[PDB]
Amino acid sequence: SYGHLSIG
Amino acid sequence: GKLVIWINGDKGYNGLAEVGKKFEKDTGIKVTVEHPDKLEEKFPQVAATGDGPDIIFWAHDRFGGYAQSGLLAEITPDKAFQDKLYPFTWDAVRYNGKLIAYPIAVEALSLIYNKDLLPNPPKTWEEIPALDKELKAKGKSALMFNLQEPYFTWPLIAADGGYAFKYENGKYDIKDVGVDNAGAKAGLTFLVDLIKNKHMNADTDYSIAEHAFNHGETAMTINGPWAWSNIDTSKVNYGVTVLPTFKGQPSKPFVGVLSAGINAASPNKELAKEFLENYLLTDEGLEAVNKDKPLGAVALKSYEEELAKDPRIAATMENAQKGEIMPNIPQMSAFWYAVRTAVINAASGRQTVDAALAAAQTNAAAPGLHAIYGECRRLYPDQPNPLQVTAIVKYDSFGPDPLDYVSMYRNVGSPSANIPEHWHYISFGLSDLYGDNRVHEFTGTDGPSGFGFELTFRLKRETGESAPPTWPAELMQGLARYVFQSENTFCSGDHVSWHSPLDNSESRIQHMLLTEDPQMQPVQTPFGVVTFLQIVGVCTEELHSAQQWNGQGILELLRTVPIAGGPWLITDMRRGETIFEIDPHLQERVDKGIETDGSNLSGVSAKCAWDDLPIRTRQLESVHLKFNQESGALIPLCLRGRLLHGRHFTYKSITGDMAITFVSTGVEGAFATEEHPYAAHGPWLQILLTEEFVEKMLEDALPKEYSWPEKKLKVSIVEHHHHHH
Ligand SMILES: OC[C@H]1O[C@H](O[C@H]2[C@H](O)[C@@H](O)[C@@H](O)O[C@@H]2CO)[C@H](O)[C@@H](O)[C@@H]1O
Ligand SMILES: [Zn+2]
Repeated sequence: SYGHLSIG
Repeated sequence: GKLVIWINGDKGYNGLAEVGKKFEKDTGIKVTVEHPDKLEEKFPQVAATGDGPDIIFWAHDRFGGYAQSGLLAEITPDKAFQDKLYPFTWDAVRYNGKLIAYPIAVEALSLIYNKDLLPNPPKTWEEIPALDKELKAKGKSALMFNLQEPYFTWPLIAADGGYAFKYENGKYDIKDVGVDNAGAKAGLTFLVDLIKNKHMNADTDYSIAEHAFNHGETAMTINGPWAWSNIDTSKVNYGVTVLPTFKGQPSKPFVGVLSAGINAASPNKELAKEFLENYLLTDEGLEAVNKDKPLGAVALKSYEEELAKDPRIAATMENAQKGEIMPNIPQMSAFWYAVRTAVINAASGRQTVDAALAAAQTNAAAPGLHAIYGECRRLYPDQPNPLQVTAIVKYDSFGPDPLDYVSMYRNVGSPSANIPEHWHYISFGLSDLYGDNRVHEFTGTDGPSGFGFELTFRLKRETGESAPPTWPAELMQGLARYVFQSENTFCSGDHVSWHSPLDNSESRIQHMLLTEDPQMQPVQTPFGVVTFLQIVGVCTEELHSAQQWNGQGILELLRTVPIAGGPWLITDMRRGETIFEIDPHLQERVDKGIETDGSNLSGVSAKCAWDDLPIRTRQLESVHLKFNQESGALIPLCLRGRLLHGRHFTYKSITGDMAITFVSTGVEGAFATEEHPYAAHGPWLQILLTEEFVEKMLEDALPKEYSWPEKKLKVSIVEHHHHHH
């Protein structure tokens, strides 16, 4: 239900 | 009803079985004596579910733990009964002013020596290397004893001033641990030195040492009373004597009190009380058990008087005298696991003495770590001391790596389930390991421990791979760095765009999804709950599919395809095709999902912002929103995918404290009215959009600029957060 983008 | 009793396998369980038979004769209630392996570990696991034994036998040091967990029924002996036993034995089984077990016997390690091979045993440890030379000349060795249990090496460690917990104010200080002081380092270094110079072997365990001694192959051993029975049988002319001194100081063995506890869940507490008080704890019963395997210096005075004459018991008590009684506090188990590993790694040379004892010192006072380790022990009983990636400088001192340890296990999988063999990575650090606010805010038993989860990863094993690769650890460190920087917790179903091959090879696996670990069960610690989120490598297309639709669906689709995961969702870095290229029809189902239910994505963390054309609550007539391309590509999803369904959508900036919640008409909790669409409580901004405005918006190369009479939107291409304070 949640997104995390380009964390690295 | 019934009586089930658990006692350790090196103890006199047959004599106890005889006592149980007498109880059956007289009372008619059957008594089953069992000696399962690692009973001290299993009991707290099973007792909570109510399938533990009626009685549990062990040294007192565990019982305070059990007692703290409400696993032990309070024992209620009258004064008359209490008079038969020594007060200090009762003291040993006393916890927070309550009696949690019946004391059976005093135990202490002694030096056992072969009189024929060695008529005059050494008074000092320093003598032994020289002695080993003499004995080796004639094909013998000086000393062999169990090196796999810290119980046996502790007397040497403790000799020059090592200690478990500092006894102060009538109480134990959980912050002051004495395993990495000079004396401990000295003792352990000496042990390791004995091993280095080939006077002992690092792998030596109980049965090996016992065999060696009983066959006259080694002149000395270190053991407790229970061992004598087998020696007696060996007809070796042996003596039991005081342990050797080290640096002019006596070996200080931890004195243990063999005790019997009653399961809190047992419906036969009365039967148990009857059996324990009126059958076991008598001269004849205790004599029977002692006949089988010597108990040592029993707690019962009447039998104590009879057995004290024995110089073996006298020696036991001399060593007992020179030692200290074990604490029974709940943390002891953490202490024992910590020291066990250090002794093993130090002896094997896997770690230096200093590194090992520093690690043990830190780890003993670390409940969350101990708790996670517990779950790991449950999952992998076969691998007590797994290879670990350890950060040289810990994050609390601002080492680069927020994960203190990463454990690597070999998981054999299941060939019947057609789940291949793989490496299982488990992280330590995202949760609260220590609870002293060195990294995390201490929140208590309720709520999440640290961020409330740890990362796991399952990597396809190559047949040529002898050991697990370490790069996934760095991958996890990267992930953790993000979590700490952004303050964003991970949940099952979330996705992670990496845009790089995870192993940095030519692999097409450039992205990650997160799901519940298929084996690791969540754990309760004094610092909160820890769940375990497994990482699943995916392709860009699959990520896009997860974004456009939902994580759970894509995950299941990935489960149905074995080479892409299977039931346990293992990651294969050499995988060359997406599931959509492998099974075209599947695509149809994503398209089946999006069309009927839409998107699952409540919100996303990305580069974004908003502004006027900081502090306070404000309503705004005009608004100016800013996105990156990546987050920008989700705007169509934000509108059609969720707003149309009376749902909200939230963009959060990782860089700032900025946030934007898109809202439709018909939502609840919203302060945004149709009359006053745009309002903010600070960096948090809510804008209410009408489906009308949604469709026109939907219908409508950077910077790419969108504009309206009430609002402007651009797409375009400073601050560091540390720890979880
Ligand atoms: O080695 C760790 C272990 O130490 C003690 O265990 C002793 C036990 O007390 C004796 O009865 C005998 O069985 O030797 C054991 C060592 O193998 C502690 O009692 C125990 O809590 C701890 O894990
Ligand atoms: Zn800090």
